[PDB]
Amino acid sequence: TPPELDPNTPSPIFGGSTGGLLRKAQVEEFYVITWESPKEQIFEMPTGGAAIMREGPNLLKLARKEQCLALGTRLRSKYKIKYQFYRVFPSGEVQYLHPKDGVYPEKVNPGRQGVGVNFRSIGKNVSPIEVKFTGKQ
Amino acid sequence: AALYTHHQYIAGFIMTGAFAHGPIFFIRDYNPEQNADNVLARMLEHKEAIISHLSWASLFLGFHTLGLYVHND
Amino acid sequence: SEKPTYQVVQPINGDPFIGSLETPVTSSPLVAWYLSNLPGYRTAVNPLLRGIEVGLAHGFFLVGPFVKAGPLRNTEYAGAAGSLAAAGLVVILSICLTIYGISSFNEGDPSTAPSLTLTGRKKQPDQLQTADGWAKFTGGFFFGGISGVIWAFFLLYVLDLPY
Amino acid sequence: FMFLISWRGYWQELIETLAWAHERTPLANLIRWRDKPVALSIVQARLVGLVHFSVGYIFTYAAFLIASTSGKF
Amino acid sequence: GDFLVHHAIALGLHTTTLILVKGALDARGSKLMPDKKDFGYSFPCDGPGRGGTCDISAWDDFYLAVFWMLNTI
Amino acid sequence: YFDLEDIGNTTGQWDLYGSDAPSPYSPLQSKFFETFAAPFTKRGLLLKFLILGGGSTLAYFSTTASGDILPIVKGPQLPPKL
Amino acid sequence: GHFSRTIAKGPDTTTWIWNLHADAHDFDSHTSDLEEISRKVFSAHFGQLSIIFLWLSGMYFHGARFSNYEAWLNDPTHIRPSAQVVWPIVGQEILNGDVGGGFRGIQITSGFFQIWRASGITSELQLYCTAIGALVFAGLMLFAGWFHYHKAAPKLAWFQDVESMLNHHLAGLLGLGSLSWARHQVHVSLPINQFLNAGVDPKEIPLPHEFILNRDLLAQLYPSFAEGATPFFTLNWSKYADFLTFRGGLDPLTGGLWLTDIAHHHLAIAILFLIAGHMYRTNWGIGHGIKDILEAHKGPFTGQGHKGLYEILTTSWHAQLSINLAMLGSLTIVVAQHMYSMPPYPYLATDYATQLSLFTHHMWIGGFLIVGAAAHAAIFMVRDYDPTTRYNDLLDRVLRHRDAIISHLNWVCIFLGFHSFGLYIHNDTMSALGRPQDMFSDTAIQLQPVFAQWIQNTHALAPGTTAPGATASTSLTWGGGDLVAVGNKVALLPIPLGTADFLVHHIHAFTIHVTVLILLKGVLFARSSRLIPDKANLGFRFPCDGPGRGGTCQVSAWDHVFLGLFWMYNSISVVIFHFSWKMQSDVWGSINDQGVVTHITGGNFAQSSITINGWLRDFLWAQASQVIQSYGSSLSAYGLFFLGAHFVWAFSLMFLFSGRGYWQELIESIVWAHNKLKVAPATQPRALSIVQGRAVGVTHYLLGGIATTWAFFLARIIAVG
Amino acid sequence: SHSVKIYDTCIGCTQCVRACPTDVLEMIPWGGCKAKQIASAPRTEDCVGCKRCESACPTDFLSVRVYLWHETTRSMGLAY
Ligand code: CLA
Ligand code: CLA
Ligand code: CLA
Ligand code: CLA
Ligand SMILES: CCCCCCCCCCCCCCCC(=O)OC[C@H](COP(=O)(O)OC[C@@H](O)CO)OC(=O)CCCCCCCCCCCCCCC
Ligand SMILES: CC1=C(C/C=C(\C)CCC[C@H](C)CCC[C@H](C)CCCC(C)C)C(=O)c2ccccc2C1=O
Ligand SMILES: CC1=C(C/C=C(\C)CCC[C@H](C)CCC[C@H](C)CCCC(C)C)C(=O)c2ccccc2C1=O
Repeated sequence: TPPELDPNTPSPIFGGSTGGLLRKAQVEEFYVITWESPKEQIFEMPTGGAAIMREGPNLLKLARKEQCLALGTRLRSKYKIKYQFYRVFPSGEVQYLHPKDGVYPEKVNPGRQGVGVNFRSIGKNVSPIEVKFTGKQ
Repeated sequence: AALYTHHQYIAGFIMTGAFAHGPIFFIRDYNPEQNADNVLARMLEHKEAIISHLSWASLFLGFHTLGLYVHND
Repeated sequence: SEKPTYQVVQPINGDPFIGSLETPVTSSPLVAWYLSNLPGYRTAVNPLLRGIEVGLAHGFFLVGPFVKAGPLRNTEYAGAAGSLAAAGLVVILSICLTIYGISSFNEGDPSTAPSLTLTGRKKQPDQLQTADGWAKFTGGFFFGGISGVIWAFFLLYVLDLPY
Repeated sequence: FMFLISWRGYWQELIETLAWAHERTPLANLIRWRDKPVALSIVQARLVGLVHFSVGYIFTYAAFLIASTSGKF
Repeated sequence: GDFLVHHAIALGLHTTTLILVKGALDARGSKLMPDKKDFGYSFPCDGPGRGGTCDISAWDDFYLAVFWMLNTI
Repeated sequence: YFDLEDIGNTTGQWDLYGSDAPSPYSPLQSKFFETFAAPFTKRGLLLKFLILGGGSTLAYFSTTASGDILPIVKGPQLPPKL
Repeated sequence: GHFSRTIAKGPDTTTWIWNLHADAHDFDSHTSDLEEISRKVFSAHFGQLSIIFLWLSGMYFHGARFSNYEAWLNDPTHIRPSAQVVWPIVGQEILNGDVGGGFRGIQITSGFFQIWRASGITSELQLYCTAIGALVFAGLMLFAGWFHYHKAAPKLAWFQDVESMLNHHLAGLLGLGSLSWARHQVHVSLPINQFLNAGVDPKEIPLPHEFILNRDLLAQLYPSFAEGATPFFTLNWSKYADFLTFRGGLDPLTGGLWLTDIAHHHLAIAILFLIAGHMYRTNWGIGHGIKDILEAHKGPFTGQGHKGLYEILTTSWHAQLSINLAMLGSLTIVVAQHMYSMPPYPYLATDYATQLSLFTHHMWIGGFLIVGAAAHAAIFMVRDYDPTTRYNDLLDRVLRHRDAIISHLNWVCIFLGFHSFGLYIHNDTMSALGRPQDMFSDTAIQLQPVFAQWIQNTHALAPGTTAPGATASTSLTWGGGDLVAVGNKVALLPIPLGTADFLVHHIHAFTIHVTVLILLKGVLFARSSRLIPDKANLGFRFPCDGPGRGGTCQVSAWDHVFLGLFWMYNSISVVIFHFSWKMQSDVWGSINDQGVVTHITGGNFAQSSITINGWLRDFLWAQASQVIQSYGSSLSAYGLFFLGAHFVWAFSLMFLFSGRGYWQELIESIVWAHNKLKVAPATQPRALSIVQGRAVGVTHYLLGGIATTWAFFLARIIAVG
Repeated sequence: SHSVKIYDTCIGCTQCVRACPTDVLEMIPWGGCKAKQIASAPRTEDCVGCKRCESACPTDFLSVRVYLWHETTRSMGLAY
């Protein structure tokens, strides 16, 4: 799948809060989320309250990644809305995470790679052993 | 008075340490296979017996010692 | 952004996704003008000069409390020599300043301070930070503090107002 | 008792507000921490609380054991 | 008077031993957490799943016994 | 509305709050301070001077007439059993 | 779970049983139908009123048959008020003690005896009737709830008409209620009590109804009643001033407020609530739309404001419950501090045992209700807050700068804590090192509360100057040189304020601010937080969200009420302590023939309450001697409950310092022993839930702690007063 | 960061994924069960370690196990 990319989009109406980005964004990382609304609706917005959704591309910048998903998972419910978020970084860069595969993680997809799958089954783990590793490899 | 009270608290904490390095032995250094069906490995296979009777003995002592006291008051 | 806003609480510098807001306390010309001035602020000025202002002011301020509420309030012998105490504090306070300055190195990638004003002018750097800059500033504080201390004692060790 | 009754999630959320504060306070912005301010861990608090509990336990009785006995002899 | 207190102490011993051996015999795991062996002597917990798993490590069982030890002494 | 990957700074609270002031300077009296505050500007050297300045505390306590270090005199209590 | 079908379903674990009671009254979790809920709670209030009505019936009944009220009436100064008697079983009869009047019973502190004398009640016959009348009402109230849930339940539209409800409640209940009681006073209370103060004896008093029928008996005293036409219709009103006055102060013979004033009070209160009753809009035109007026207020700072409030407070019970609990609790507190300073009952102030227990009881009830406001406010945020349908904007912003409010309130508590408790640690250290000059004391560096001392000063010089009609002061704590002494006891006296009084007030400032902090933090961050962006989806009452993020224990709004619950205890617990010592040390005592007054502890408050050691010795250790030496006497029960509370208290620490993971594993070993002997219950035993263990913990902590002082205080004042 | 593992005792009910708020897990084609899916833990870097996934697992004891390891800003759940 090819990541779509985000360039410029308008931000939803809100007026400000004290739960926004703070320094971490400047020096480590900050996460942005994009979704399209068929109507200028009203959504809760985590770390604050009441913001108008807007109609169009809709671009929002948040922190922790998790804040974006919470909004996104609420965005998929209530309103039938598709969404995507990325990790901006401080020096440009384009890291796109979620959906990623382009199909939701909960929905099985054809070529993902297992990563950290144990075909032993739990309870068959060993006991140390002063060697490196913990046995739940 | 000081010396007795001193050593009893020292003896106290030490006992909790002997009972603390016990579990650590089981988790970090215990080899179940090398200790197959020996006196040590037999403690884990009837552990519910030792614990329950300690519960009973504790519940017994508490129910009456406290009972006899409150009664007297 | 003036002046039919008819409301106060403009989102911080127009950004409503950065935490903080604009309030008279945050941004009032009187406050802003006030904040812009002072040794801590006033970037583009020698750090040593700024420390002196700050250092000198604090040292002078510290004497009053120590002398008045000291263990010898209350004594000719400790008539104000306790100011010595105020001085000791600035000796200690200069250590804390010095050790903190070691969190900034001499490489030093000078300045962790922002590189732009609001209005996003995009111009200039600060320099208070960095090893050389911070050290000068402490030295100023030490100098400023010890002095402020002596002077305040001076007037008191004469006084007449108010006895 | 504070570290034993009150638990972490309350304190962590409290510190997060204090982290915001320090950042938005003039004349204090110039100074920054080198270590991220976080609430004590779940196990750490149980320890720290137990240490307080044990120290006060000993010191109180120590103060009483000596004085009450020393006073009368 | 010496009768009741000796039973109180006997109560203190049994209960403290109950807490300590239970932490030892269940250090490698129980039915609420069969793979406790894989987490070490000291870990915060295993989460609120399966009803809740607060103070389930062998370390915490020690930490609970220290209270009872202080009471006994 | 205004996010620009080009400048990551304005995007964040990178900007110095208007409290910054990069204006002129202060009177020439500085020429004096710069001369006499120099030895304390070195850092590390100052760290030491202040710590060894703790030699003052030793001097101040070795010689101190009015701190309670004397009974002044009394006849001590025996006292519970002598 | 009876309330819900799936909930009722079946029991598989013991957790089902605990859940069943935990969500018994959680009406909004059983249905989403607002009308069904409202119908439920409305009937529930009836069932409540029945219980308190039955409660009243037993108080009047016991006063009639099991009390020495008549005996106390003739000799109120040294007869001990006692209701309820104990059957002579397994050695119980020792709790029946000498209370005077040739009667054996437990001395009481409810204060009903003082209430009954004020009402002009004279015989058990009268108490007997009032008990029955209460039972008759209890039968009604219970029946009324059954009728309004199964026969004729009101529409949701009925409950929503708040305007009509407001007009009535502060006029139909308050106004006429005050007016009706105002009538009983001048017709029954005032005439009969006037006799009682003349030492006429109750049986020699004519019956109340004889005062009403013929004016003759009521007119010889208070001769304004003589005119049949009455000067009321003449609208001069100056003539009436004999039975009602603005005298204030305190009657030097009965030690209570002049009923001569309380009647006038209610007369004013009544119509003041009758006029204010004519405010909101209904059907016949004249009135206000509270919806309209609320909308009008807006501001440069608030933008739209209050718009939408009317919608919120007409569709959400928890919103209304929080507001009501916040002030009903606050009202109970100001009641405690108005009844001590202005004794409204005959021979009330003289009865020290009743006053301590009255003030202390109202402080806890007031304290608890306020904490409950925090809960339902947080419940509203989790369950009823919807910006899409019911935006307010006031609520917004608050949520917008919530990290600000908490951070500041966090600082104030640290400032207060240092500048309160620290001063004591200072004094404790300076006194131990042998330097009292250094301490914060009246004898050394003093911190005089000149502001409070100034307000009191203007209250003293108020009658005549800024209060012409007032002959005497409001309360004698603002008197100046006055002193009321009923019996050989001191009813009241000007209360001084020193440096010792400066410290303790600052401790109350503290404890209240911290309690506010914990509770307010839980309400604002009930839905979202930087730590937990979706806390609202976890609900209001959940244990946590795992050990992740370093640990997220007690992030729920429920747990914030849990933590703030101990602090409300810590708070009041020191208010009542302030009350107890200050009153005993500088107010309560015996007055001699010469006029010399000796207080119970002898003015040791000023220089010994500035030290921590001073409270632990001169207050606790000293004033305990009563409770710990009450064995073999009538106050035997207090000694036991003192020990009994210390236990349920230390019993709470078992639940508070531990977690359920240990207990469940312990049960496993115990279930094994059962399965060996065929004695394993089909309903599998489970440990308490993470949240329940906290609920169990705090209840026992509050019970053992509160109960423990209860026995403290009640043993102290009875043996001494 | 935190260490998460999946076990073949899984039955592919996908509840561990829906529970995660940081998107640490995902479903994978497999031949081991009737669902023919299996959980995967590719993005452990974003794992906070809250064990929401474990409280959704229906397998007799967890098929997904979270082992709290080294702490990072992401794992610490910090927004500052
Ligand atoms: C927090 C409560 C508290 C307070 C108010 C005090 C106060 C005092 N202590 Mg104590 N002490 C305390 C707790 C406290 N102590 C505790 C808990 C202990 C246990 C160890 C002690 C042990 C102790 C000892 C052994 C001694 C004292 C002594 C003193 C006196 C002199 C100390 C001093 O250096 O002046 C203070 C120095 C300062 C630099 C004060 C600066 C603070 C200023 C006022 C802040 C102003 C804020 C301002 C509004 C900022 C914004 C302004 C804006 C407009 C710009 C002073 C009355 C001494 C004494 O009294 O001897 C007889 C003494 O020997 N204390
Ligand atoms: C006259 C007899 C009578 C009968 C046969 C019923 C029967 C019923 N009621 Mg009704 N009810 C009655 C009187 C009666 N009620 C009265 C007088 C009131 C006014 C308070 C109510 C108010 C009421 C409400 C609001 C509801 C019902 C409901 C019900 C149905 C379910 C029962 C239930 O709630 O669960 C439990 C049964 C109990 C008896 C619970 C105990 C509650 C009592 C009052 C406790 C007494 C207080 C106690 C003394 C407190 C001190 C305790 C102390 C010892 C510690 C059932 C058909 C429910 C329903 O319709 O289902 C959806 C329902 O919502 N009732
Ligand atoms: C205005 C009065 C009022 C009303 C009408 C309600 C109503 C409600 N509350 Mg609330 N509450 C109040 C005041 C009030 N509360 C105050 C003042 C506080 C602060 C302490 C609280 C704290 C609170 C919490 C934390 C919760 C509620 C909850 C609820 C809801 C259902 C819970 C339930 O069924 O009870 C269940 C009853 C029990 C479990 C009985 C417990 C045993 C008691 C506490 C022991 C009392 C000891 C006794 C007095 C002395 C010892 C006697 C013994 C030795 C024999 C229900 C809407 C729950 C909710 O989720 O809201 C929807 C919830 O969790 N309340
Ligand atoms: C005073 C407080 C207190 C009390 C009474 C207990 C009591 C007990 N603890 Mg505990 N504990 C406490 C504090 C306390 N603990 C604290 C502060 C901690 C540190 C967190 C612990 C940590 C701890 C651990 C780790 C363990 C215990 C265990 C036990 C049980 C030991 C069995 C026994 O000896 O007697 C039996 C019971 C009693 C003596 C008390 C029962 C209470 C009365 C007697 C019951 C009668 C009820 C009566 C009818 C009143 C009815 C009320 C009415 C409303 C219905 C016993 C229940 C152990 C256990 O569970 O063994 C099975 C155990 O594992 N405790
Ligand atoms: C030295 C002794 C002199 C005393 C002065 C200092 C002591 C008093 C403290 C000053 C506080 C300023 C109040 C301004 C009066 C005031 O509150 O103005 C209220 C102001 C008015 O807003 P609006 O005009 O919009 O109001 C109408 C509409 O908004 C509502 O429909 O609203 C705000 O200020 C919003 C920001 C809240 C401000 C938060 C500050 C809260 C202070 C907290 C301390 C409470 C102390 C209570 C003690 C009993
Ligand atoms: C107060 C509190 C905090 C906040 C505690 C913090 C932030 C600890 C910081 C303490 C400050 C730094 C002062 C402590 C000074 C000590 C005397 C340390 C001395 C230095 C060495 C001896 C280590 C928690 O994080 C917590 C977590 C879980 C359960 C309960 C609690 C809890 O009660
Ligand atoms: C002791 C304790 C338990 C165990 C305590 C329990 C399970 C209390 C419930 C036991 C009751 C008393 C047993 C019920 C017995 C039935 C009522 C049957 C009785 C039959 C006759 C005697 C009437 C926890 O589960 C727990 C959980 C979280 C934090 C702390 C703790 C905690 O401290």
